[PDB]
Amino acid sequence: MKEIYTNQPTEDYFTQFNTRSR
Amino acid sequence: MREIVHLQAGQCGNQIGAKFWEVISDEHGIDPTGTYHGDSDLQLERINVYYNEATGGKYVPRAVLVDLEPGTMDSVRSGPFGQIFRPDNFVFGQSGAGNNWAKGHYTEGAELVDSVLDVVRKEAESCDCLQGFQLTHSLGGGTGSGMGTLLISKIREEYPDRIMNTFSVVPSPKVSDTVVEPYNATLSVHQLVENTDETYCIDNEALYDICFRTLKLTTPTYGDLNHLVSATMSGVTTCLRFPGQLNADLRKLAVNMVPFPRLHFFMPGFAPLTSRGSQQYRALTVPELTQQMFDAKNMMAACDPRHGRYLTVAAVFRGRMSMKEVDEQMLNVQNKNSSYFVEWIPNNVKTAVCDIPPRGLKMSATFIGNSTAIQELFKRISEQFTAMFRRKAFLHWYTGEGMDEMEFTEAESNMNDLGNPVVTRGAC
Amino acid sequence: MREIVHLQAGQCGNQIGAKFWEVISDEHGIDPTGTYHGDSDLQLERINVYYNEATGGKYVPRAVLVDLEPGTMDSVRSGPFGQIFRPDNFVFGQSGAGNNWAKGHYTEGAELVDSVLDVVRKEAESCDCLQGFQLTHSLGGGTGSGMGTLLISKIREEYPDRIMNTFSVVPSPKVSDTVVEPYNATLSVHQLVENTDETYCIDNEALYDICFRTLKLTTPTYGDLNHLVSATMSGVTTCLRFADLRKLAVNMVPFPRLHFFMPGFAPLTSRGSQQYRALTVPELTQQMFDAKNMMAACDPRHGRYLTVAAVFRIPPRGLKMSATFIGNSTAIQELFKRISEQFTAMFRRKAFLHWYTGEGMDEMEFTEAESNMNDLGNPVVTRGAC
Amino acid sequence: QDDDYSVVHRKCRSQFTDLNGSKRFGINTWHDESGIYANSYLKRKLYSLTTSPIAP
Amino acid sequence: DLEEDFGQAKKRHAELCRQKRIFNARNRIFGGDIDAWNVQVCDQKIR
Amino acid sequence: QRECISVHVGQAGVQIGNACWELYCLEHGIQPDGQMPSDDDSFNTFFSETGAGKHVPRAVFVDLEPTVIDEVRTGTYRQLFHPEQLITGKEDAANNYARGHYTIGKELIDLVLDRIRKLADQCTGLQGFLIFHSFGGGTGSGFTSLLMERLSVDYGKKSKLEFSIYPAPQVSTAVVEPYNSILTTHTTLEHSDCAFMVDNEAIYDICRRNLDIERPTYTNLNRLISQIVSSITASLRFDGALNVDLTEFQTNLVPYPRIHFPLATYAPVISAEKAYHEQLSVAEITNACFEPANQMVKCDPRHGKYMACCLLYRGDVVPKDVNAAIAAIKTKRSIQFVDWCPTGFKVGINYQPPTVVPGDLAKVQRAVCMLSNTTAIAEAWARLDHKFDLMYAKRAFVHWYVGEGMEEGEFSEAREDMAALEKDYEEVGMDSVE
Amino acid sequence: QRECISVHVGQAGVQIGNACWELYCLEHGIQPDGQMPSDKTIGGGDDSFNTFFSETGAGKHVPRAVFVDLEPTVIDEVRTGTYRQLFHPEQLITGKEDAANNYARGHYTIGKELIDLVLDRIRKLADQCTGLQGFLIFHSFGGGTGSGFTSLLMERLSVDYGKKSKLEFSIYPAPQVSTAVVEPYNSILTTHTTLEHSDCAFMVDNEAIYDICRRNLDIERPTYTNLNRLISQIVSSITASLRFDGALNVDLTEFQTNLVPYPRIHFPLATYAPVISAEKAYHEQLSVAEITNACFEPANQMVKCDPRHGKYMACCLLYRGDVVPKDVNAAIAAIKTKRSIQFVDWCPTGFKVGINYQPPTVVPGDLAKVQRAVCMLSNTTAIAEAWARLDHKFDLMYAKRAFVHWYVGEGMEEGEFSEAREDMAALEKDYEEVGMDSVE
Ligand SMILES: Nc1nc2c(ncn2[C@@H]2O[C@H](COP(=O)(O)OP(=O)(O)OP(=O)(O)O)[C@@H](O)[C@H]2O)c(=O)[nH]1
Ligand SMILES: Nc1nc2c(ncn2[C@@H]2O[C@H](COP(=O)(O)OP(=O)(O)OP(=O)(O)O)[C@@H](O)[C@H]2O)c(=O)[nH]1
Ligand SMILES: Nc1nc2c(ncn2[C@@H]2O[C@H](COP(=O)(O)OP(=O)(O)O)[C@@H](O)[C@H]2O)c(=O)[nH]1
Ligand SMILES: Nc1nc2c(ncn2[C@@H]2O[C@H](COP(=O)(O)OP(=O)(O)O)[C@@H](O)[C@H]2O)c(=O)[nH]1
Repeated sequence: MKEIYTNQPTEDYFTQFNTRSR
Repeated sequence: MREIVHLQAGQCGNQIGAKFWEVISDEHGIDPTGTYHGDSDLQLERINVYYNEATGGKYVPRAVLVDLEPGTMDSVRSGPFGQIFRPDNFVFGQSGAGNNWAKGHYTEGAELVDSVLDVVRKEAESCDCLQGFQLTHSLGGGTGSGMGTLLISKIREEYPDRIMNTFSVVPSPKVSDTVVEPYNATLSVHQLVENTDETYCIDNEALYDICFRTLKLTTPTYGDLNHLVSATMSGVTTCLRFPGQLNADLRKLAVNMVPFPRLHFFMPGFAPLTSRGSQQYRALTVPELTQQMFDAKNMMAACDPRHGRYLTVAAVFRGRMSMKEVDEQMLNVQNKNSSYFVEWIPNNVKTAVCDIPPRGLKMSATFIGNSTAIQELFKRISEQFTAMFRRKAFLHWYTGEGMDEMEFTEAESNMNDLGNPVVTRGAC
Repeated sequence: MREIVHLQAGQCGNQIGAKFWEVISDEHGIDPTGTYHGDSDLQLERINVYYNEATGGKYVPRAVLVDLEPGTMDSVRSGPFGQIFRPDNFVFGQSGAGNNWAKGHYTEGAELVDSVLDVVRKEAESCDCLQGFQLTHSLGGGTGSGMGTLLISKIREEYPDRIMNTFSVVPSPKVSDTVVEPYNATLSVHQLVENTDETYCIDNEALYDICFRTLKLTTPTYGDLNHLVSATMSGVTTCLRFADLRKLAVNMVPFPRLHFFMPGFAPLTSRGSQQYRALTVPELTQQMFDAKNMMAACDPRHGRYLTVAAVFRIPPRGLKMSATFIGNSTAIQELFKRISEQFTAMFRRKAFLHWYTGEGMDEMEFTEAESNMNDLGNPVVTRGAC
Repeated sequence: QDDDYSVVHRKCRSQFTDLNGSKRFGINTWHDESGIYANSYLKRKLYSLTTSPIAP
Repeated sequence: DLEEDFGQAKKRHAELCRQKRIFNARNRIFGGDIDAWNVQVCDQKIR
Repeated sequence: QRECISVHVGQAGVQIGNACWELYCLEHGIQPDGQMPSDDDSFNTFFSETGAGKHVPRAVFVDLEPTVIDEVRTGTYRQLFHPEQLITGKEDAANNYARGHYTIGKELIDLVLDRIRKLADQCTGLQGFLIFHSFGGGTGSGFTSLLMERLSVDYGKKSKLEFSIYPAPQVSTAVVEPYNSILTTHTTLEHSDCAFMVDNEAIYDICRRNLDIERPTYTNLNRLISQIVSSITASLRFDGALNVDLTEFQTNLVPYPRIHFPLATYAPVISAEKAYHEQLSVAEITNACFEPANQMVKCDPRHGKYMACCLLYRGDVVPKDVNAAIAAIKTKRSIQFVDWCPTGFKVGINYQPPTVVPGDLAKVQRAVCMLSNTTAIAEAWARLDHKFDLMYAKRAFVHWYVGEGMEEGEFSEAREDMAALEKDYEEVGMDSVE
Repeated sequence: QRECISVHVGQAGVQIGNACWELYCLEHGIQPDGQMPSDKTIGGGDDSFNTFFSETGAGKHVPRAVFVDLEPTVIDEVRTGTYRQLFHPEQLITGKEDAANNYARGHYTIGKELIDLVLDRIRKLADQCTGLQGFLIFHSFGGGTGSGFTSLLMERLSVDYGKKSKLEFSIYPAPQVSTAVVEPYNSILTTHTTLEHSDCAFMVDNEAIYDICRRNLDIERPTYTNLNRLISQIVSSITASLRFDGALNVDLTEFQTNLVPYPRIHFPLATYAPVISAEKAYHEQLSVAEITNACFEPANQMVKCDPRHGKYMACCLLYRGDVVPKDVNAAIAAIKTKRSIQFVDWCPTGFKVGINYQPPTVVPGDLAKVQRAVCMLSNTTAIAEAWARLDHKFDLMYAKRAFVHWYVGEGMEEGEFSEAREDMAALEKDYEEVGMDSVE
């Protein structure tokens, strides 16, 4: 239960920052 | 079942909605072409909230695109999720707002507003039980302010029992991208007061502030700045799109965060926000989400909340997580900070917890803060408007388009007339 | 559970605390990356006294690392156990203290104390039962003096029942790496007296006395000195990691004003004499109580031992039986009286103080600081002669 | 001979101040906040040699 | 249809190229076409 | 869709038009033949697509005297311009506002208006007109004034930008230029929606100091003016982050209708073998525009009051850096704004870096054009007022006007309203006290 | 980040800057093209040039200096010779007429043709600079431009830039050799007009470097280059702890606060150690005690004033190379026990120790390769002798008014001499109560 109560951010969270030039 | 019609007006609103739709399309599972390819079943349970059905098992946004210049329509179409919107919903005019509230509220905006109301009726009647409307715009500048407020007034007249949420970008003290931003904001706030139910004031200075210290991005760009607001929007409208425990929809948020009707100018927030190089040094759990969420450097409006008492607080958590821990943490923050919460509204934090997190995470939190500290924004814009209306400069455009000198005084007096209750509640 | 928030002021305090975090990470089993790589399960039993948990079993020091110059904290990150601290705990100033007390106490330091108090509160909230804070600073110079004592004042105002352990590096008799260190030390001992709960005076001349006359080193370094300081710190705080802070302060501070302590650490042997050592309890006591292993340059034979502690040691890694001394004696009179004459000599002709009066201070501040520092003296002459 | 260019002791690029990003090459969408200055390798060596003066 | 595909391909390629140009922080803050500057210096000297 | 019509009047107008249209042709890709080799939409604002891939400019070249049009009709761009666009008279206006406005203007006004009407008919949405002229010669004063008088009554709702060469405070080239300038600023005050003015001595200083040209000429001056106007009308040519329209240019400069005389400056005017040594970063290019030596008139903005500013950034530029440069500007006490316009900045950004004609300016991926409305322009007004007062004290050259046909009181009345325009400038620039 | 801006005034300042920027280029890795070799730049991350050199595009490393002279040809060797591509030509600022050894022509008449452009270029240099550590003004107390334009620069920079530090590196006139005859006039005028604007002014004498190059360098025919590069090494050592990292770093603010007892006294003595001459340098081991004894020996002082005719107030020692900090503590113990070195009776802890790890770099020339060095700045009362000698010289000139028509015709009034002399006499009086022992 601890292994999913912990929150480890994955690449799908850092791949949404810096995606457009505007 | 419930529905929210998405409306986006102006350059800022269109590019913010061009993002809100990409983020929620990756949340639900819709490809750029429009049909669904995902991983789990419950993504299509409540997909008829923001998406209307189409043929071949594809889904289109229930969005209305409003602008008075055909320059951002092409950017929205050429964007990533551009070939998903209804081309009939791409309503636009071949003219120029020119950053004038007058040319959005009393001139060609008032000519295009009938064709806008046409598709607004179309998408709001292709329903069975509507919940409301969600308009994204910027108070500083034309189109989004003027046409946005005219659209708000007509829609609120037509459908009064449904909610009107407005995600609005307000001018910031630090940097201004338009010299008539005080005029536009002051003329738009008066229409925003006695029409809408939930305004979300967002400062670009605060967004860049988060991007420089919280996100630690090297090049914070406009797509990123709209993406934080998109994450806040998707966090707010979550309990009505995915199942959860103690679900709170937008109407329950309205009734628990608007104590008296005019005081509804919220401060949005979003707090699983960590930099990549500091990702492994963090411990994202319930205290960390509430901790960064009540931290007064993640507020997307530049209204500092330790200079004013919180009236009401909403926390919509995402991801499945310990209800007792959430309740204990919300008791703990109220017990620790007793001077920043008003005494006549006891236990003034509302809690929602949805089971399904946003993508890239396991746990998340979205903040809605109705506080006394919103008075700084209106005092600041009032100071700018008095300084630049004292000489009544930048005003022959408004008198030529058809405004009157009494209307500016009425808008200024109404902004001060909202500055009065927000300090009476702060001083009991 | 009990925990300690470790704040460190200045270049000197930053390097001392960097070596402190190195020796504590070696003591508990934390690699420079941060992952626990140890051999005994008792090391993780009470690890939550200096290390906050993170995702994936990453233990991060509960440390706030301050310096008004934006170059020392880069060196702290570039150090060996530099990739262990939080990056947001590295609060800094884009200026220079410049060896000035007012430039840490009534200026930029007082503009940055808000952010440091934010970070210290930020660490103290995410905890259960905080026993005390732990500030490492240099009594001379800027940052550690001005900003450090302002930090102590605000932390005492906010948290009133938490023990302040301030390891202060006092000026030396023989040597002086600055010139305004009597001004800084005399202006900061005043704030040390009525704020802190346990002041540990550590002097570099006494440290070199230990490192040369007993350790037989040939080229002793600043890392060597800070290692001795950090070993003394770990011996002080080992009781709640493996007589705690409250007990030591209660049993060792008789009257509330006098609490300046002589530190020491004495399973100490040179490499040339280690193989002939016969480590026992009487040997540890003889290596302890003798006035060659003192860490503050004031001779205890000149005064009377008021109160004495002895933390005997899970031993530190690589050793068999260790022994940490903390003692309040009347010999600490010498440390204050040697620099009181420096301060009155540099103040009688009214020099070096235009760059204290230009920042927002007055003339009477120095005189009142000297007056109450002299009034510190009569409680440490009366008990030396009943 | 005249000189040996020693790279051991010089202040490298600040990981904490001057964070406009125009000091590290390539596309870097996050600020460099992992401690690995371009003088780490040529200094961690000296550290390996450094000895602790308790039971050496 | 084909002309719309050509236009959308042009916008996509321009967006990707501008991504790779303005997400490069050093070249964005200070930079220029040094080859073009050399050619311009040669042209100025020739004239 | 977003077309605008260019009207070049006089010798200065024609040669600035030559520089402008070669810059436009190199910007988009239209050959001197009039045929794009590559084979978009950006060729609507300046060009018109006639069949078989032919691109005709949206310009009317007017001069009452030949050979300045015949140089164009003989040179490399003879097949580009439609021959009915280029309009000539038969008599030189002879540095005479009377000749340009009262007798030899009426043989050409009907033909010029017919051509302009055909151009406006070949337009869906007309953004406005760009009238390029000078405050010198008789054509560029009188015929420009008469053109604005006819355009105001026939096209009243459209926008107008004047690009005029104001006389030098010191050097100039004629003895009648103060008279013509006083006569024409009073007729183009009420008929120009926004009027940018450039000064030959200031462009001389910019070319001699920044471009390292010890002997600059009119080709270099008009190419700099071409770069300035192309940086102005760029957001309605290509796409960007903050696209700002011609009505926004008109908006965020004028606080009052009579104050529509901003000053344009350009950034990177650097000279190839100086760009190796400076960063040309956004902060630097914003500072160089506010520096009181890169101004395109010989006035000091330090002796004045900045009313408003529009910054027009072209190239690889980020609004973060734009905001940082604005914040760096708003702390200096030398650039002292008025107290009734606190937010005194408007920003615009487009993704297209300026093209390079083979010539003087250097290839840069960052540029900004500054359009700054300020009170420092009263000095440049009043010096020509002083010259006009000295000559009109005993009525030099007045017989030419009054024998050509224009009444005597025009001089005094134009001088009076110029003094009124001054008094308006100080009345606006003075601070609030009640 | 920790940048400093250099301004080199006059012919003296310009050739000083030539030597200094040659040493900066050779130490910091930058070629005389500006481009750094790829091996020298450690992964493109060696920020230890940011205090002197500013990165532009194309890898160029343009210096943060302004070479100002009122008269040509001296800037012209710089922009024609081997370093012509390093400096931006707009950094180099040149007039067309000399001051002709007139403070009046350097400050009042020909100063206005260049003061606006030099201040504009200093604004430009400070623009791309986030934290300005200070200005370094290198000039002489001799020539007319080096007095007058220096004084006007101090006035303008103090009005515009009141919160930033200013260190002068000035060439004091010598007791015996001299280069001109109006030299006492220029020195006395510019000391008064830069006293209240200079934050700290280090002075360097010619005959002392004459003696040092003849004695410790074994070279009997050096020139101004061999004299001049020692000043380059001293500036490289004073701003060294904010270029490289060491055991005890030290900032430009720290030099002031540990060197300047009273606001008027800001005239320290610069001394340098190992000035040894290659075939004199392998024979001694040159420990920290030896290099401290070299600085405190009253023959390696670089102003011709003998420190035993005075008392030290504050000494800032700056060590570079393989220097052990408690070895230098043991050395300064012996220095304090030595009796010929006498301190004032009110500053017992009169030392500030700064340690930098980076060894001194060797340019192709006269100096030796050594792994230990020290620059010692002593603020002492012995410089009243060098003051009073020029006081005597000015008295002998002004008794009957030689060369005064040149100074009064070029804008300056008569009473400027009288007020400068009164301020100098007040400063000389101030030294007496500073030096005299406390009796209360
Ligand atoms: N850039 C540029 N400026 C010019 C040119 N010709 C003249 N000017 C400036 O314009 C001012 C007057 O020139 P014009 O008004 O064009 O003279 P004009 O139109 O031929 O008038 P007429 O001789 O009567 O036909 C002069 O003071 C010049 O400074 C030119 O060819 N290019
Ligand atoms: N490092 C160094 N110092 C110098 C050099 N040349 C001169 N000095 C000092 O400068 C003093 C006088 O020369 P300047 O002050 O430069 O004369 P100036 O600046 O040309 O003044 P004007 O002749 O009026 O233009 C001499 O006494 C020298 O001690 C030099 O080449 N290098
Ligand atoms: N968050 C966000 N803000 C934007 C974006 N684009 C523009 N803005 C803001 O919107 C403001 C001006 O927009 P506005 O004048 O209202 O556009 P208009 O409605 O078409 O006239 C500027 O100050 C920008 O800071 C965007 O993509 N995201
Ligand atoms: N034990 C120890 N002492 C140090 C260290 N670094 C500096 N010091 C002492 O700190 C004193 C001067 O430091 P200081 O000027 O106060 O640094 P600041 O606090 O940043 O101004 C010197 O006398 C040193 O003896 C260290 O790493 N360990």
